[PDB]
Order: sequence, then C-alpha cells, then structure tokens
Amino acid sequence: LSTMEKRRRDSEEEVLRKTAHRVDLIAKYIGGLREQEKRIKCLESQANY
Amino acid sequence: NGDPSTLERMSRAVEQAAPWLILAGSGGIADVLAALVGQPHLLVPQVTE
Repeated sequence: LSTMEKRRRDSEEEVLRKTAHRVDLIAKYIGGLREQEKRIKCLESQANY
Repeated sequence: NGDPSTLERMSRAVEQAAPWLILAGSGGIADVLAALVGQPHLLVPQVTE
C-alpha cells in the first residue's frame, strides 16, 4: 500500500496540480503586495518637491 | 506630443464632453500631462515650469 501511495504521489499530473495550487497562492499573495506597493508609491511620489 | 497651444484646444474640448485619450511615451506634452493630471494641485506653476 505504501508503494502504491508513493507512486501515486509522484504521478506527473499530481505534480502539476500541486504546482498550480502553489502558483495560485503565490499569485494572490504577490498581487496583494504589488497592489499595496503602487498605492504607497503614488503617495510617496506626490510629495515630490 | 502636441504643441503647447493644443493644450488650450484640449481645454475647449473638455467642456464639449468628448472622450480623450493620451499616450504615455508618445512625446513631451503627452508624457507630462500623464503626470500632471495624475496629482491634482491647486497651484503648481513652478512644478509645471
């Protein structure tokens, strides 16, 4: 049973699924951070002179 | 990248309620207007200078 499980957990499509999930999480996180970054940047740049 | 005079012309267009579109990297007037309208300041004659 353990061997069957190991072979399954290393199945190609399963790797793609896991990668897709992690990429989605990284995308949401990085998108939030980036959205905050430009908002801060505009306020910091407005005080130019 | 119109002439400075075009600015006055564009003024005349604003009251006419005509949708305007500008290009960032086209040239001087366009690129500057991109930032100018970005941040509304009552008096910035030195900044505009």
